[PDB]
Amino acid sequence: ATWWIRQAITRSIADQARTIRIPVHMIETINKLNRISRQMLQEMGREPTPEELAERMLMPE
Amino acid sequence: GRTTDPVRMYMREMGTVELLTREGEIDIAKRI
Amino acid sequence: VYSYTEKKRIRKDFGKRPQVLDVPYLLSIQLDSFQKFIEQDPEGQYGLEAAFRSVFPIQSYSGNSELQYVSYRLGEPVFDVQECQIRGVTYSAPLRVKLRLVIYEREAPEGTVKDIKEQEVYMGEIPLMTDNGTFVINGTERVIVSQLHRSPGVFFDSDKGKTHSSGKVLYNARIIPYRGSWLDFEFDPKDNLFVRIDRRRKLPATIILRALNYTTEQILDLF
Amino acid sequence: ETLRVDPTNDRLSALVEIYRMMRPGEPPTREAAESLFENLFFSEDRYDLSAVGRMKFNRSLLREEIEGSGILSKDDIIDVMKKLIDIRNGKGEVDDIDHLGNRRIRSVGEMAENQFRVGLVRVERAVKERLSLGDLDTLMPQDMINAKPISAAVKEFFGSSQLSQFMDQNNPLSEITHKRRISALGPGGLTRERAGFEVRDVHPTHYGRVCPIETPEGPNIGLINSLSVYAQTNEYGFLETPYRKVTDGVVTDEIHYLSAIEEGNYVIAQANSNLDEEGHFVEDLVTCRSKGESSLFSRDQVDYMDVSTQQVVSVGASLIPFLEHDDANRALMGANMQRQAVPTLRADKPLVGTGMERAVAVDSGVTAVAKRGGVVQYVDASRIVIKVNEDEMYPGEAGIDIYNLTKYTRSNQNTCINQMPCVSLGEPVERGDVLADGPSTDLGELALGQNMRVAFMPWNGYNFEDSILVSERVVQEDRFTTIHIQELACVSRDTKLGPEEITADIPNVGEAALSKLDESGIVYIGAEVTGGDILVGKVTPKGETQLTPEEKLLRAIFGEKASDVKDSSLRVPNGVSGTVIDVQVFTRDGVEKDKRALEIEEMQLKQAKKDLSEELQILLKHEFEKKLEAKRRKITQGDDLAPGVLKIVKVYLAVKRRIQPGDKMAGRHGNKGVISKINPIEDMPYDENGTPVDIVLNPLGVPSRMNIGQILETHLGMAAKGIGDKINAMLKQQQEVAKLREFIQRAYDLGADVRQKVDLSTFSDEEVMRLAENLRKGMPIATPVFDGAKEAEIKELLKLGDLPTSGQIRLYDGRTGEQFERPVTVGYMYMLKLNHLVDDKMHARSTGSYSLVTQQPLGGKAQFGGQRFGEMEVWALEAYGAAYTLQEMLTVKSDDVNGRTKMYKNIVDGNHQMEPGMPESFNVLLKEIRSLGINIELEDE
Repeated sequence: ATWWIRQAITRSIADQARTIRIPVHMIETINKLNRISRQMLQEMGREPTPEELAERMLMPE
Repeated sequence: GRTTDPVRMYMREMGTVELLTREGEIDIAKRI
Repeated sequence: VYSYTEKKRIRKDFGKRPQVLDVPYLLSIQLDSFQKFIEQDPEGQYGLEAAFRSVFPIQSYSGNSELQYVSYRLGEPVFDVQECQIRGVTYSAPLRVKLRLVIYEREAPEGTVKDIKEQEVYMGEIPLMTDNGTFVINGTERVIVSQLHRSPGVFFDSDKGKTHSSGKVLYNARIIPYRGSWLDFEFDPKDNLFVRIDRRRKLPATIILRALNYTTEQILDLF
Repeated sequence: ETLRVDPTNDRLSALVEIYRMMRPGEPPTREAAESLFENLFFSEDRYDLSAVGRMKFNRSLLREEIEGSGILSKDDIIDVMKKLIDIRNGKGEVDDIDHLGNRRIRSVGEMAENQFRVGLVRVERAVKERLSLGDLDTLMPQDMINAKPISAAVKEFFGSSQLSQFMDQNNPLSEITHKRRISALGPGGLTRERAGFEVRDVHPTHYGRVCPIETPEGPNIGLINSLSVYAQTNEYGFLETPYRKVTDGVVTDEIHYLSAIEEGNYVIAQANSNLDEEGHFVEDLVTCRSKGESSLFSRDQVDYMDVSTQQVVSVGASLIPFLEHDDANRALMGANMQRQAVPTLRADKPLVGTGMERAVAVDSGVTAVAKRGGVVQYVDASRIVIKVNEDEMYPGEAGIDIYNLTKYTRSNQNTCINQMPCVSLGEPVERGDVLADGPSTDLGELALGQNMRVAFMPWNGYNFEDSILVSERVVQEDRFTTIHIQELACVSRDTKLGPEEITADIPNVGEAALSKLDESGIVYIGAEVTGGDILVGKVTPKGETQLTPEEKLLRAIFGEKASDVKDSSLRVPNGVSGTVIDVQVFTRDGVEKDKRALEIEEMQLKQAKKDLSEELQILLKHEFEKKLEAKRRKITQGDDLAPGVLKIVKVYLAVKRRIQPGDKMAGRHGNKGVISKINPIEDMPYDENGTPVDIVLNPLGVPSRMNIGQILETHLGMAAKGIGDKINAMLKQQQEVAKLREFIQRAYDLGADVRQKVDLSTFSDEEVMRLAENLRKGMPIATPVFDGAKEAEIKELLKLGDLPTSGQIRLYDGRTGEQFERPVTVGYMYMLKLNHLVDDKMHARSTGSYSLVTQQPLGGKAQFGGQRFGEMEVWALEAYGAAYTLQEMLTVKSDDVNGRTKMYKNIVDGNHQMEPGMPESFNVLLKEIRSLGINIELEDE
């Protein structure tokens, strides 16, 4: 039941938590970017630049 | 006393039922 | 004796009372406070050391895995004050904290530890304070004004008879802590002692005593 | 009786009762109630009296232990109850909440520490949650701690909080008085809406700790008090002020800082108490203050004496000469105003000061004070180099100190910050000496304004209520002229239709408009621009214009093409006319730098190399090359801009506002005034020597508001300028060193026993010449706040010069040359130009942008909006018979969407008539009530 409850809660957050709704795939991308930026913040010291995330992540920049 | 907080009312209405006993869920699934 | 910049143009001075204490450094109030906050002392009295010692020793509830604080340091600011003003940035210094994650062996109440992982971790940037008691936050020079607030403690502030007819004075007490909820004791015109918790209904005063594991006999013994 | 009324009988019953009170509706239970109660006061995590809290708690209960625990205890609560009962019946005094012994001081460090602790606890929650599942080698103490919460807390406190405000930077005095400001507002204090009068009122404990007169008049009066001159802060946070210990009868020189609660225990003498050169009071009975009140006491009864006569006022109020002669209201106004004086083109000096100017100027970091004594090796308008004396030289160093003066840069109030060297080549300077004068400073003396020859007389109603008449000579000399550097930013974002460009090719504008811009579309440096000229040429893509008919026809007729880019170039604001003194270009990393950006970048690099190279030449090489590469990287690294913005261009305009009617001028004694007329020189009143008066002030403004300080200052300034004129005359003819020395020495003695001693015998002939050259403009005079110059001394100084002792001369009307009867009072008064320039306040609007939800004009002068015709103005119109005026005011001029376009058209063809219609705001109200379950409609449609 935990799997399903977490799924429902997080999908609801993704679907009706913003005035300008954004899709689930884009919310996943944003969350991944946030998690990786947070990790690089401590692994680097000040901040990751958008180009710097093109390496940790695999997106065209 | 009395309250207007909906979450408090939900916690009151739901906390009445005992949580569960092991092999209780299996029996309930059997009934289903 | 006259300093050269004063020998150029001496201001004729009336006034007869000799100066015994010269005017102190006028910005001491801000510089001393921020110096205490930022500089680390080998005690928990002031600043980031005080905060870390107050909160940082971590215990994992029912896990007995601990994370503890060793020390901290302030990294060199990335940008200078003028550079921050030009580009527009907070003149801040990275805060590097030396942490140690200690893992306790299961069933080791004596304190036997499995391993210790001592690592230094970045915890945000705290804005620094220019030489003249100013902070630049987004390229704009900001000043934090000192606040004058009621001191923590106990105060007895009986009203002036403005509540009930006949101008009867109603006496009350109030415990104001730095952190936590308020504890107020007040009287009613019927001459009874009541406790009030902050933003809460009135209750008879003896309720708190009973909550403190006190019986009626010993309550009357005290009072 | 409380037990009688107590419904509870047992501990558990009381626990559940307090649980019901705290959390109604939640069914109480044993464990929950017990945990809540224990956590309320007796758990260190959620309750703590700071060391100051414990100290005050124990003191209030007369305990003898100054330390303790931060959490309550049964003994503490029962003792509080016992003392409450005692004060109810026995001997007990209600604690005075406004007592400064009961009010603490929170500074920046403490608040920052509290906010950092809040961040620490709210990341501690997360770290514990993650530790809920312990792991061995899959985790490090770098993944369990997140910097975002702590950074957010600290940034929220420092940037956006009530207790962190933009620095008032239009003055050294304003800066310093803002830094040492005590506020009762903010998170954890009162609110201006419901503060109450009792807290706002001044208290007998404010003596020597908080200024009684420096406070903003308005919604928050008595809540923004300012720290006194000598006031300090205890370890706990209670304001303490110095006092000089008094033995049996001798006023010792040792200083003790006494807190508010400690003051009452002793009786303290006044600063204005005479001493017979040996510490003994001349008068057996002296005036003191024991507990709030003051009275007379025997000589052998006092324990302390005021350190100085200045310690009751703040820094701002201590700069007002003859303050003791001014009514408290006018002194308050004068302080609040002189906080706002704008730095002028040439800061002259206060001809009549209080001796505090040096301290204010030096303490505020506006001047460059030599860190070490030595000989000035090289002076330049932009830098100073000091050859440190060998005595102060450290062994392993080169004794060279370089001070880099701050040239013309913008302040927070768009004023000019500019430092000028005040020393010459090869001059000796000792540690603590002022090298460069900052804005509104003269040789280390605070100089907020100018000293002007004023005369007190009506002069034809041109100074009627508070207006001021100014001579053209004031304008000609440009002595109230100010510089007003300001920023203008043009940002090119990335729009959906395409990126914006900063090309110089702008449609619908001729060659002349684009003459000032270079090939890259950005204005040159030094160009003299005017309101409407283009600074940065920017164009935004556009399309699908959907051209109307009878315009497509025009385009076809004249064969022109509709441009796909609309002009959005940054133009100088209307009215503003200045010179572009600096241009900065910030380019996003990925974007390609334009020609101008590269040209600026190269100039910065060469400047950086020159500065570093000059550093090494004057004076190590390893750090030079290491620093150069670091600086080179920073210059070309690429800027971190907001998302979407491609490139930011900032242009700095340097305006020069001279003077004009409507500009507010004010003295130091609360005497406001708005310039009304600028007179030709020949029209001003003049004396027997033909010297006109620079300003004419109404005398009727003095008696009503009891500020005689301005009159006394005028007399003293006249005397000072008399001495200065004598010195100037004796210099114009090369009299001698001896004559100048004798006269100057006589000037510094001046009768009454003044603590200052000046012996010109120790001054070299060259030094005396410099001194006299610096006095030919007038002899500066210091008049301490409450120990100022007595009127007899003013008369004596007037007599030193050949001026009349009455302080009044006979003037002649320049218009007619006929002597004014009743000789008038002329003298030199220190006038300031407050930052309320009429240029910044004039505003007019015919039509413009309209608000979004309510189709109404916008705010004031920033959105080019119209004035608010408030409810009271509507009442005023109703009281008149003006129905049509009112209707057009609230229907056509403001809100009727169809109405105002028709009114504009009708006016255009000279047909002054209106079709009122229905205001749009009423339609919004109807749709909003109908958005409830209410059916509101218009009958008989």
